[PDB]
Amino acid sequence: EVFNATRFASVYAWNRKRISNCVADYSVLYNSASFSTFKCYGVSPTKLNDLCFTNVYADSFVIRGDEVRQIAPGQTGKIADYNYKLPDDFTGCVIAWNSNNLDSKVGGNYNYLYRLFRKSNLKPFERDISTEIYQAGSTPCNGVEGFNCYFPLQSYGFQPTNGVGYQPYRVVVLSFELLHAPATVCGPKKSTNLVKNKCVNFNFNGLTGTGVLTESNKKFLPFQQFGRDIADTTDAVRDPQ
Amino acid sequence: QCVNLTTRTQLPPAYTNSFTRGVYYPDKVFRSSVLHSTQDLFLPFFSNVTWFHAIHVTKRFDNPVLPFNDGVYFASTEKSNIIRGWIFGTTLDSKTQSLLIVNNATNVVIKVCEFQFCNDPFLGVYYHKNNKSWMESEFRVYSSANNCTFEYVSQPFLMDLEGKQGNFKNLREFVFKNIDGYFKIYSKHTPINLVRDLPQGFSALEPLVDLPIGINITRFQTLLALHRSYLTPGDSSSGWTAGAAAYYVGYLQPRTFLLKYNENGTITDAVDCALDPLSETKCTLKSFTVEKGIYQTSNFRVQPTESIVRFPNITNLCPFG
Amino acid sequence: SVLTQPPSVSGAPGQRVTISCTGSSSNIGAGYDVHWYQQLPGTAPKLLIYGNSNRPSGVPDRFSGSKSGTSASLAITGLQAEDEADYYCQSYDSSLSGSVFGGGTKLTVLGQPKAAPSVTLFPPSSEELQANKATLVCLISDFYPGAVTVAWKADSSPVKAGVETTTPSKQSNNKYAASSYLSLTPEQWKSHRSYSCQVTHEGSTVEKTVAPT
Amino acid sequence: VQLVESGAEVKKPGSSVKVSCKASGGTFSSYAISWVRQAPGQGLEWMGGIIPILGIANYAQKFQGRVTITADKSTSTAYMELSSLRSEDTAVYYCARENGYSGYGAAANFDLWGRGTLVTVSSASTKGPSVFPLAPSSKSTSGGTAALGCLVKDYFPEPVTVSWNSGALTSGVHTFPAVLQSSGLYSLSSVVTVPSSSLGTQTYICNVNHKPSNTKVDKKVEPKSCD
Ligand SMILES: *[C@@H]1O[C@H](CO)[C@@H](O)[C@H](O)[C@H]1NC(C)=O
Ligand SMILES: *[C@@H]1O[C@H](CO)[C@@H](O)[C@H](O)[C@H]1NC(C)=O
Ligand SMILES: *[C@@H]1O[C@H](CO)[C@@H](O)[C@H](O)[C@H]1NC(C)=O
Repeated sequence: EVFNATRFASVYAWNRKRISNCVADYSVLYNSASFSTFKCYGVSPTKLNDLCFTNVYADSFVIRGDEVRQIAPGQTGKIADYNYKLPDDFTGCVIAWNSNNLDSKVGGNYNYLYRLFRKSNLKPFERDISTEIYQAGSTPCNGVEGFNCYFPLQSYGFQPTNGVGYQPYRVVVLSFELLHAPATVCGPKKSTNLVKNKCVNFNFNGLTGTGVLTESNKKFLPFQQFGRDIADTTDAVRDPQ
Repeated sequence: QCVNLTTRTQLPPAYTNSFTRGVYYPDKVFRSSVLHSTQDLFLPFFSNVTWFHAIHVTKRFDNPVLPFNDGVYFASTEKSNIIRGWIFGTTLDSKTQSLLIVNNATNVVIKVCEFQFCNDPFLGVYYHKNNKSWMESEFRVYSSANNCTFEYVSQPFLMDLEGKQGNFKNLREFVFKNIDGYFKIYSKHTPINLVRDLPQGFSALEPLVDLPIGINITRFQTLLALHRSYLTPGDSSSGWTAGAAAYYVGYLQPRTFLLKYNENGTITDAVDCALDPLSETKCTLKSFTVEKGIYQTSNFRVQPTESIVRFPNITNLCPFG
Repeated sequence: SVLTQPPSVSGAPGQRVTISCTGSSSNIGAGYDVHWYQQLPGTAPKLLIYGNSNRPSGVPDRFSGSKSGTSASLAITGLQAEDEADYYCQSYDSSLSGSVFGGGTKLTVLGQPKAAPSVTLFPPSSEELQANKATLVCLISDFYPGAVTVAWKADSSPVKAGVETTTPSKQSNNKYAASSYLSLTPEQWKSHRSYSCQVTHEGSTVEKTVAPT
Repeated sequence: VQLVESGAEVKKPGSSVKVSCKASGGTFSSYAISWVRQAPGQGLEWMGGIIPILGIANYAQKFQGRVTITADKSTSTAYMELSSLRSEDTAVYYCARENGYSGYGAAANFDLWGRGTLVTVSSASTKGPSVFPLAPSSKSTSGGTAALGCLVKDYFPEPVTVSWNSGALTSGVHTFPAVLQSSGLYSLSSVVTVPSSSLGTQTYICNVNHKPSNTKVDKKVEPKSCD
C-alpha cells in the first residue's frame, strides 16, 4: 500500500512508515524491470539481504522528473535543503519509477504542494509543516498578499502530456538504523532446491553435518526438530519445508 | 478495579502425596530405544506436596501469594473449567514486568506488562434471567496500564462456563520454568475419573510455545472464578459459589531422572537417582532391569559442622600508614 | 479505528490520575507528535497541549504530556469541578492519510444519591380520541437520581410495544423529572378494563391505575 | 480570533446540505482550514482540510468523492456542500484552524475551533403540529394543588419552546425533553402546579412557537365536568 495506493502525500508532509516485527526479501524489488532510476549508497544493491539492521525507515513522496538527481548527499538546491536534507552519513537506498497514469489528469493536477521559501537551513531527517508567510524584509504584513510577503507553499505543474524530465516520479527511500539492539526486521536466508539421496551439506539451524538424506518411515511428534539415537548421534532432523 | 472481601471462616490446607507425577520432555530431540538421563528440574516421587480446595459445600476460597521457585508443578483435575489463568511478578505494585496468562472464553491472552494487580484479582460469571447461559461479565483482573512492549496472542480455545458439583472427568497439568529468562509451558489434557489421591498412572507433558521474556520471576498466584446465580444476592462479600475444583502446587527440585523411550518416542517411565537406592542403582547402571550382584552408586562424605580455629598465648595490633 | 482507549478510568480528588494512548508503529510510534483534546458536553473543544513540550496560553500547568516510545501518556494532579469531560488521543496517521482521533475516556462523579419518587398517571382527553391515536402518558417527578425503569401492564399481560423513556433533566430544586408515552389506538383503548404504568427505584415500586369507564 | 457557524439545520435523506463558516476579523486567509466532525457513540473523524491561499483540496482516503469544500477571498468565508445523505450523518461539524510549526514530529494541530452546526437527518419531515389540552380530575386533586398542562404531539423539527400566558408564569413551570419514536417523531410535555382556588377565576393557556414551520397555535384548557 506504500507503493500501490490511490494517492500520495506532498513533500512538506510525507508518509512515514516503520517496519518492525516483520521479514521481507529484497530480491523481488530488484528484478521488477519497472523502475526508472535506482541508486543505493552505503551498501551494494545485491548484497544487502545477508547483512541486516535494527529498523527500516521508509518515506514516500512525489517529485518532478528534473529533481530526481537532487536526492543525494553533497549538493545544494531548492528542494533537498528546504524539505528533506540528506546528511553525510546517509546509507539509504532510493528507488524511483514513473507512474504518470495515476497522479496526472486533464485540466491540471495541483493536488500536491511543496515549500519554496525558508528562513534558514534545517537538520536532516526533520519534517517542516510551517505555513507561515516568509518575510523578506523588516516590516510586518499581517499575512496579506501584498509587498514584502510571499507564500512559501506553491502549487505544481503536473500534466500527463509533458515530456520526460517534468513528470511526477514516485520516489521512495529505504534507510537503515544501527543501534544497540536486535534486528527488528532482517533479511532471511533464501531457500534452495530440495535434494536427497546424495552427499550434501545442510545447516538446519542447529548443526552443519555432511551426509545423505534418506526417506525415513517413522513420523515424529509435532514439537521436536532434531533426533538422536542409541549411540548419541543426531541423525534425524525434521525438514522445516 | 477490585473490591475487598470480608472476614469469614475458611478451611486449612492439607498435605497429600504424589504418585509418579511431574514428568515432561527435558529437550526437543527425538529418542527411541535408548536409556539416557539428564539433569533438569523435575518433581521427586513420593514427596510431600500441598493441597488446596476450591469447593463451596464451607465457602472455601484461598489464593495466597506463593513464592515462585525454579520450576513449579501445577496439576488440577479440572472438570468445569473454573480456574481461568495465572499471574506472575515480584511485588505487584506496577513496578516490574508482571505476567498475565489468562484463558478467556474467546482467546488466550498472554500479555506481559505492568498492570496494576490488586490484592485478589478474581473472575466473575453472572447468570442472566432471560438467557439460560453462564456469561462472564465481572472482568476484574487489573486497573490500567501506561506503557508496554511485549504482546502475544495464542491460539483460540473453547471453555465451559457452567459450574456443577459432580465428580471430575479431566486432568490438566501445568509446568512453568524460567531459564535464561525464557518461559516454558508444558500442558496436556488427560481424562480421569477420581476426586483425590491421584493414581499411579504415567503421562508426559509436551510444550506448546516458548516465551522469551528475559525477566526474573520470584512470586506467582493463581486466579479463581466464581458464579453469580439466583441463590446468592449477587455481592462478593459473603455469598458466592465456586463449584468444585482441586489444584496441586508443587516445587520442582534439581534432580536427575532416567527416562524411557519406546519405538514411538514417548516417555514411558521415570527413574530417579536421589530418592531410592533401588532407583539410584537402576539409573546409575543405565538399565531398567537389575540382576543379582553388588554395585557402587556414589560415595558417603560427612560434612564438618564445626570449625575450631584458635591461637593461644598471642596478640598485637598494627599501625598502618 | 487504529487508536484504542480505555472506556473509563477511576480516580480520587487529590491523587495523580494517569491515562495511556496506544496505537500502531506508523502513526504515534513513527515519530509524529501527539495532541490531546478535551470534549466537554455542551461547548466546543479547545487546544490543551501540542507536541508534549510547549504550553499554550490559557491552560493551567497541571497537565503533563509525555511520549514513552510508541505510547503517549497524560498525567494530572488534583481533580477540580471542571474535569467532567472526555479526553481524546489524536495523531497523524500515514495509512489513513490524515489525522485520526482516539476512543475517549469518561472521567466524572455521578454524585447521585437516592430519593423517593412520585408518579402521576394521566388518561387521554376527549379531544385526543378522534385523532385515531391514543397517547398514554406517565409522568415521574421529584426523584434522585434519574435512572428509572418504566414498565406497562393492562392487568393481564405486560406491554412490550410502543414503550418509550425520555432522559431526565435537572430541575431548579436539584431534582429530576421524566415522562413515558404509550402509542395506542382508541379502538382497543375502551375494550380493556384498566391501564397502569409500573416503575421501580431501588426496589421501591409505586403503582397507579385509572379507569376509562 | 473567533469563528462563528450556523445553528441547527435539518434536511432530507438524499438531498444536499448548505452550511457556511464565517470568520470575525483576520487570520483566516493565511492558514489552512479543516472540518472535524463528532457523533455521539463513536470517536471524532476528519474529512479533509482546504487551504484558502492556493485553493487546493485535500481530503482523506476513507471519505469518497461526495463532499466538496470551497473558500472565498472577497468576504473570507467557507462553504460546505454534501449531497446524497445517509442515516449516519446525524452529527455536528466544526470549523477548525491549523497552525503548522517545525520539529521532528510536525503534526497537524487544531488550536482554533468553531462553534458547531447540528445537522440531523431522519424521516418524519416537517408537518403540522398538534397540541392537546390536559386537565385534572376529582381523584388527582386530593390536597390544595392541581396539575395540568398541554401536550405537544407530531411536531418537527427541533427546537420547540413552550410558554404560559406569554411568559407571565415563571414559578412552577417545567419543560420536558423530546424522544425518538419508532417512526422518527418527537414528543414533549409541560405541567404546572397551581392551587385549586384559581381554577374557576383564571384560565391557563399554552402558546407554542415554531419558527421552522411559522405556525403558532392558541388552544384553550378547561377542567373536566364528569370528574
Ligand atoms: C512452511 O510452509 C509450507 C507451505 O506454506 C507448509 O507446508 C509447512 O508446514 C510450513 N512449515 C512450518 C510452518 O514449519
Ligand atoms: C506406536 O507405533 C506402533 C507401530 O510402529 C503403532 O502400532 C502404535 O499404534 C503406535 N502408538 C501410538 C501412535 O500411540
Ligand atoms: C595461655 O597458654 C597457657 C599454656 O600454653 C594456658 O595454660 C593458658 O590457658 C593460655 N591462656 C589463654 C588461652 O587465654
